[PDB]
Amino acid sequence: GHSYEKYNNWETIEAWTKQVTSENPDLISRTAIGTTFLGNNIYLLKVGKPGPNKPAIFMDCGFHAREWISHAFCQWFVREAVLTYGYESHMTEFLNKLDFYVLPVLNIDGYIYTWTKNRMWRKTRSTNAGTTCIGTDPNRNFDAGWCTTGASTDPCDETYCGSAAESEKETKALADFIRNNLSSIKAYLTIHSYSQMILYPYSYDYKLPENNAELNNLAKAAVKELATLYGTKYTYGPGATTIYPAAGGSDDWAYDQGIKYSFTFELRDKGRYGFILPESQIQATCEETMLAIKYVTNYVLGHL
Ligand SMILES: [Zn+2]
Ligand SMILES: [Zn+2]
Ligand SMILES: [Zn+2]
Ligand SMILES: [Zn+2]
Ligand SMILES: [Zn+2]
Ligand SMILES: [Zn+2]
Ligand SMILES: [Zn+2]
Repeated sequence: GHSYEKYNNWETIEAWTKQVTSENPDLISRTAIGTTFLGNNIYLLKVGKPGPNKPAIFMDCGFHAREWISHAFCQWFVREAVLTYGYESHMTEFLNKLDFYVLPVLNIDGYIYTWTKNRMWRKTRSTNAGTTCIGTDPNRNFDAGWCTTGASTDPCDETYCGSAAESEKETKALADFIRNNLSSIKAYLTIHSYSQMILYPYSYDYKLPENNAELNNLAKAAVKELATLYGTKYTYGPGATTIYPAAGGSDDWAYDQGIKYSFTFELRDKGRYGFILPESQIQATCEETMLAIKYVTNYVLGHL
């Protein structure tokens, strides 16, 4: 009983990954890149018309269990690609010329827990030595200024950095996939909520990427494009001064591997509903975010 305009549980999204692949075999393939702490397959969709030597854009959602609009977004992106391929010139050119690796839910165990026990859960569901407190913050678990600022060393805290960089099965699987595909992957996009921001490196220190002007200009134009649809206002800039310093983030790590276009999206809203954004806003949030994602995709494609 899947719908793009409601929040779907993991059983439903998993079945949707299978069915959307089966329904669109010329555009979609599915693999598992690893398993979670609890042993769930971490699915990944490769969305694109087959072709030789294609560059790729990588996008994940659901790092943080309670940010349900993020998981809804990766499904909407796939929805748009299959619906509009052949009809909308830009999306058709994108899928012909590049592949999108779309990882609909990274932290599946945390996501299941938000549906079964605790809506506001954030972290993974792995155990920690020496305590009964559960979970690591996956966006503090990457090898990027690991565990130095804006991350906690206490396993009982919501930004706990873990026992070591890539200690979590899930972040190890994502980092391994990106390392193994680094020559093809030209951009990295990671979808969170909330607060209406487009962020780029760096978050782990107050320092700026070599191509800061190019990123700043791109984030500025992407926010402008997003606002065209409903007037929704986003801010943008380097993470440490745009939202807060935070070490161990996947976007900073990906950028440090050489992926020059690396962005975090924090979708709606600005706190009225916060993480419990109602289903009635799924459509408007996804459609306007599609504009920014297609803007960024067009830029990447035009500047290879
Ligand atoms: Zn459906
Ligand atoms: Zn169907
Ligand atoms: Zn299953
Ligand atoms: Zn063109
Ligand atoms: Zn988040
Ligand atoms: Zn957030
Ligand atoms: Zn649409």
